[PDB]
Amino acid sequence: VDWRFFGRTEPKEENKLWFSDKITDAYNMPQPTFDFRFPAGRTSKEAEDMMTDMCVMSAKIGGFLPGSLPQFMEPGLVLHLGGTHRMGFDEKEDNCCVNTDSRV
Amino acid sequence: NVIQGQLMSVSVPVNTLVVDTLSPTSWQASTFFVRNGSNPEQDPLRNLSGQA
Amino acid sequence: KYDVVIVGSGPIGCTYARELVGAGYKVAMFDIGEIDSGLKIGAHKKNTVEYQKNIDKFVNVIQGQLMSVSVPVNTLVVDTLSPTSWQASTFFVRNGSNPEQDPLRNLSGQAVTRVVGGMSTHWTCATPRFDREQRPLLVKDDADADDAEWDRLYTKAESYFQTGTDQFKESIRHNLVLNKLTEEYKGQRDFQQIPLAATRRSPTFVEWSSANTVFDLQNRPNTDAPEERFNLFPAVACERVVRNALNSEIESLHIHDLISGDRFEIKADVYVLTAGAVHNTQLLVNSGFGQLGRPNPANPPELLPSLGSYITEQSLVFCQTVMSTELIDSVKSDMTIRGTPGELTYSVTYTPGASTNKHPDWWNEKVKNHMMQHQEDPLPIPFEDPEPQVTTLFQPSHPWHTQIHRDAAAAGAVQQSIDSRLIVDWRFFGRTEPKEENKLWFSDKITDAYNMPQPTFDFRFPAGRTSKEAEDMMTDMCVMSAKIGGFLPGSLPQFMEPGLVLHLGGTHRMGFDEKEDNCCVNTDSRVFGFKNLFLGGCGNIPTAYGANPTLTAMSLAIKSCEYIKQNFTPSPF
Amino acid sequence: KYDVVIVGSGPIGCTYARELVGAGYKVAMFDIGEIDSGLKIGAHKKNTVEYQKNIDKFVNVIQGQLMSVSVPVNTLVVDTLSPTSWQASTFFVRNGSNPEQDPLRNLSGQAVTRVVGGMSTHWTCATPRFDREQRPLLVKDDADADDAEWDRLYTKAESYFQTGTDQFKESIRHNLVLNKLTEEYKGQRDFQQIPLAATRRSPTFVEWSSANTVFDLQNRPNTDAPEERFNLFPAVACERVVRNALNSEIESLHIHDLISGDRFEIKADVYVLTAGAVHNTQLLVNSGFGQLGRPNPANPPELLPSLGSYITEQSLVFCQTVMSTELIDSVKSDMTIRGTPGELTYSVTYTPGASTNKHPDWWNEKVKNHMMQHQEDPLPIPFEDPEPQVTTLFQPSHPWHTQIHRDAAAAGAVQQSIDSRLIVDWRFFGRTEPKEENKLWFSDKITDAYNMPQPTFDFRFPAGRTSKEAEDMMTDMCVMSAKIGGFLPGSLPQFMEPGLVLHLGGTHRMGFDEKEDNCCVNTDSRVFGFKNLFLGGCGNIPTAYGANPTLTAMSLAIKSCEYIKQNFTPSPF
Ligand SMILES: *Cc1cc2c(cc1C)nc1c(=O)[nH]c(=O)nc-1n2C[C@H](O)[C@H](O)[C@H](O)COP(=O)(O)OP(=O)(O)OC[C@H]1O[C@@H](n2cnc3c(N)ncnc32)[C@H](O)[C@@H]1O
Ligand SMILES: *Cc1cc2c(cc1C)nc1c(=O)[nH]c(=O)nc-1n2C[C@H](O)[C@H](O)[C@H](O)COP(=O)(O)OP(=O)(O)OC[C@H]1O[C@@H](n2cnc3c(N)ncnc32)[C@H](O)[C@@H]1O
Repeated sequence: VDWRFFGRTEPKEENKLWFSDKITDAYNMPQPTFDFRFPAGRTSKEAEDMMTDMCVMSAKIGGFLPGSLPQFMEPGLVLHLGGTHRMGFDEKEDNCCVNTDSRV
Repeated sequence: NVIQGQLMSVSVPVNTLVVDTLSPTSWQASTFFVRNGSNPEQDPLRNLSGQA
Repeated sequence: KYDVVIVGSGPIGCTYARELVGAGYKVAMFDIGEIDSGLKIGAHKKNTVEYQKNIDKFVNVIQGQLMSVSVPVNTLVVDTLSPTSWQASTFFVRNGSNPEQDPLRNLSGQAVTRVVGGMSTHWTCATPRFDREQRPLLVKDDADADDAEWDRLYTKAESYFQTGTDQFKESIRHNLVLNKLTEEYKGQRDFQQIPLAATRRSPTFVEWSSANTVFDLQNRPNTDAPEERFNLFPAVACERVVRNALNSEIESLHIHDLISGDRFEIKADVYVLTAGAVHNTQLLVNSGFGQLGRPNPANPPELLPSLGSYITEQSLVFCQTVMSTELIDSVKSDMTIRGTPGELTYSVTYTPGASTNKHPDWWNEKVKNHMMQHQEDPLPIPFEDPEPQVTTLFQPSHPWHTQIHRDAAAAGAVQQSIDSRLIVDWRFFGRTEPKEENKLWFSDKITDAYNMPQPTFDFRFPAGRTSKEAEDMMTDMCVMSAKIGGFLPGSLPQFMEPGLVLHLGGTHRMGFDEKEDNCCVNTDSRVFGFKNLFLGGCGNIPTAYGANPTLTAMSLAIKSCEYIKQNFTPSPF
Repeated sequence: KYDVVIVGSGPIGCTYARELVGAGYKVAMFDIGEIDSGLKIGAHKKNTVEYQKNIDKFVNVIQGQLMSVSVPVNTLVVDTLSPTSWQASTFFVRNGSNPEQDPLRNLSGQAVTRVVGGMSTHWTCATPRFDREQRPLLVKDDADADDAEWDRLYTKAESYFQTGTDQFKESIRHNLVLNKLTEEYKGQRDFQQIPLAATRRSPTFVEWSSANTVFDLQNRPNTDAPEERFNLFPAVACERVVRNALNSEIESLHIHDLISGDRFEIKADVYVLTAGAVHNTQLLVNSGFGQLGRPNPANPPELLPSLGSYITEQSLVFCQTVMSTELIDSVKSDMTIRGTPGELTYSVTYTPGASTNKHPDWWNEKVKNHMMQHQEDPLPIPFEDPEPQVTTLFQPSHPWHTQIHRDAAAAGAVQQSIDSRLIVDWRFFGRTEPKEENKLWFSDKITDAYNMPQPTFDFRFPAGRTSKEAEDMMTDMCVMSAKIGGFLPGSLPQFMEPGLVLHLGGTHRMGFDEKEDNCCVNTDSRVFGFKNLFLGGCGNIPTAYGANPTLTAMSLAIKSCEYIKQNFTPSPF
């Protein structure tokens, strides 16, 4: 049986997806680039709480299967990225790019 | 296998692995230059390497 | 001809050597293995200036003298040889594998060490006591008598090893982890330093204890003990003790000199086997005792039935952490920082003795200096800083032994890659119920490198409380380690190959009564029926224990030694 | 105060000791490492019954004492760490890596050994000679003269190391491989036993020679040598040779007693540095010879400019073959097999003395006995057959050394899956053009473990002849090896880490003239200008060599000793 536990991340201004003004990707568009680290504090705490939980919970069904021991996966492999064009009521006060109608 | 067939990495840092068992007749750079499409803007340590 | 002969030069054989040579006896000791630890015969091999400046590298010395006990026939399919290369059509016996061994009922990690000093020339030196729940009874119906007797043996045994609990008290890492775990378990669990057979010599040199510490193995008489009589004969494989037809006595020891090739017959008043848990059994089996061969409850043996049964070995989970960010910031929580590193104006200052400091003056002076003299270093922990040696001892609300420390590990790719100082090791040791069906037997057909019957194991972890405990233990390591840092990628929570831990017990087990406690030696460690045959080692422990056994095996050997000094007379000088 | 002091107790350290101690001198000898080998000091660690029965376990001991010379700053990305763990934002200098090191012009494999006896406590013992083309001239313009000198000096080295070529004549596998190869190369190529520094004792024990063979390292006078005077002081890091102002003489050796911690000045008449290619170079640079620091041509040193330059290390290709079916069948060609093995009708016979037999009676008697006594086993090679030690020596048309044999085997499944009798090792050793641009230098700010300037490599294999030859060498190993059998997976033809071969030379090289021959010692091994300072070891060898250097270093050492004897009186006893 597979266990996957999916933590949550505090949206933080300092974490960015930007594009290079000189580098280009395969389809000739500006190259995406990451400045991301998991926010210290609640996200970091929760994420390690999450691991210990997977170990507490999983133990009830059985022992780990070697070659698949409790681990953290590559950042981003989960493919659950969000907030890159985020939503709010007010652009300015809620720091966002679309409204709850999804309009820019 | 099919999944990995269509997960093309978003940002790959410039590789700095040391292969030093190459034959002396083979070409070797003196630098880790930008190659096989890695993104020289990428900080290998504040990446989302998995993002695809 | 001798008074006493010891087979084996481990810490335990030496325990007998020290008491008997000291008491006045004429003692011969044999070891199948040779002197190679340099001039201090049998000393701990980690006690060179090099290995203490290159700890990483010692793993290899340990790897190189762990010869596997029983290796099952390999059935890995290599289907990529060249068509011109020879290949058989069957998985036949090869490269010394053991055909008797069910690969799935094995203790594949089990290994043995044949070099003068034994395994004590490479051990981690953890020498804890067993609490009442892991201990065998030495007095019946008198738990205070039984407490006194053990407190007394263990205090004597600690002396012999130089066991101590404060050799690491000035490690910044040790205290950081020790303290954090104390805060965390706040009146639920007690933490203290691993007790350690070791004497600190300098801030950067520990002199680890060994068989050498217990007895210097130097032939006697000499200048320093000219009225003592002792001889260590290395490179001598002892093959067999010889019984009388009565089975009341041992008459002689048959040995095999591996330098000459020749065999001999040594005589002694007393015979003491300390050749190890695996090999004490072998010898005996090879000398009439117990059954030879695939065991057979149809035809059961007349001598020591229980020998090689109720064997125990510990479950071991293991994993490494990378110290948390919070914990690392805390190390330097007393410092005022101005400027930025590597500048002429960069300052790191603390105020000595300030009531609002969180660390003693000594710890801060180390931090401050290191930050000032190595401004290119992003960490507040000094370089030459000894490693943690943190334990929370087995209790029945957490029935396992724990080691939060650093021990010879072969750091791989992510592990020269993560800064040593961030790394901590976690080792939890489960206790195994002794069960009759768990066996160490010996082939009537196959044979080891020394033409002795081949060891074959028939072991599985008891279902029930040994197994429920084992997993509750893996889980506990996860819950607890999660307080110092996350897992070190490459060293994730895992069970280690069975026997790898090397704490096998009960192969020749102690008890008050032979049949009632299904055992092989009484509480003087003397074999039932025999008037002069004694046995030392972890194989004597009959109980379920998680803590490291050697101190307890010593303790029992001292007691056996008392019996010896009280029933046998030294021949005279 | 002594007549001679020796830095280093390796085999060349010990050549100098042997010669001078028995020539009446009073010799003091220091080594950084400790006595690490049992009661014969400097002895080979592989000479114990345990190892000769468990030879595979020995690879571990080697790695235990190969401490890497220069490790670049690691830049591996571990990005699966828990978010609570500490992570730097940089790849800072950590776990001792050398931030001067270019990871791409390194000798990553280069390592060193600190133990009394040096790398001779673990070495494979190949002691061949160099032909004219790998050989420095001892005499110019008289080839015959030169050959006379080298033969005389080589023969003495062979004497000291107990070199021979007979120890392996009665191995089947040896003979299988050597005969097949001779057949094939039809007089293009001589095949023979690797000359090996060792004496056999039983069919199953060899005494591998070492520093200890050359010289037994006991303090003197002793009973057997009451007239000789010699002292060995381990745990001492020699640090500095003190220069006169004239740069004509050394006035002392500054030493660091690692046990006490205290430092000392030791005075002598003759100073001999035998501390290894790397550390002979390191001590002299720490002593004001050569140039401390990143090398700087706009400021070239005036003392020993060529020191640390022209460094040669050998390219090394490796693989392992699983012997061909054809060759297993050939082993048993004289036998007349009937029945099916294991059944009662089954028989193997041979006609002894028969002139049509392909093998002798000893061979066939082993193959018969093995096959009748072990019907269960499918190969005709007996169980403890000695292993092959085949070589074809360096020649103009094939300018590399070749060893086809068995050394240090670290078993990774497909090498325990295959029966070890089938497995043969190939190692082919290329030669390198000495080139000024290839350097060993020392950092003026970084320090190593024993507090000395950090060595650093600027090495790449010269393009041109070395590069061409090195890849020719690979293809040759593939052509040659195919004749005995296909590669064994997990051991495919490869180039090894630069420097792992540990055949470094030219770091303190030899010539007739310092200037014109760009060198630091003369053919007496004396440092140019200095009256009483000699260097021993591969550092001396200036030329491009493929074969194993030790026996040539010892040759030069013996030559140097003779200068000494001709020019310095032993003090009176
Ligand atoms: C391997 C190891 C050991 C170990 C440890 C970590 C490692 C990697 N950490 C431990 C810890 O920190 N604290 C502790 O309590 N123990 C730990 N250990 C285990 C410990 O070293 C052993 O339990 C202890 O050494 C046992 O002592 P004992 O003296 O009873 O047995 P031995 O050390 O195995 O030595 C016995 C020897 O006698 C020999 N022998 C074998 N066969 C023969 C025959 N036929 N004839 C004569 N001698 C024989 C050996 O060669 C040997 O040295
Ligand atoms: C590692 C290895 C060696 C090797 C080989 C097998 C392996 C795994 N196979 C060989 C073989 O088939 N034949 C061959 O010719 N060589 C083989 N080698 C290498 C061989 O060991 C070396 O070529 C040779 O042993 C070098 O000997 P040398 O006499 O030049 O010195 P050394 O062995 O390196 O030891 C000298 C020592 O001096 C010490 N030392 C170093 N620095 C200091 C300072 N500062 N002060 C005091 N002593 C110092 C050492 O500790 C040391 O032991």
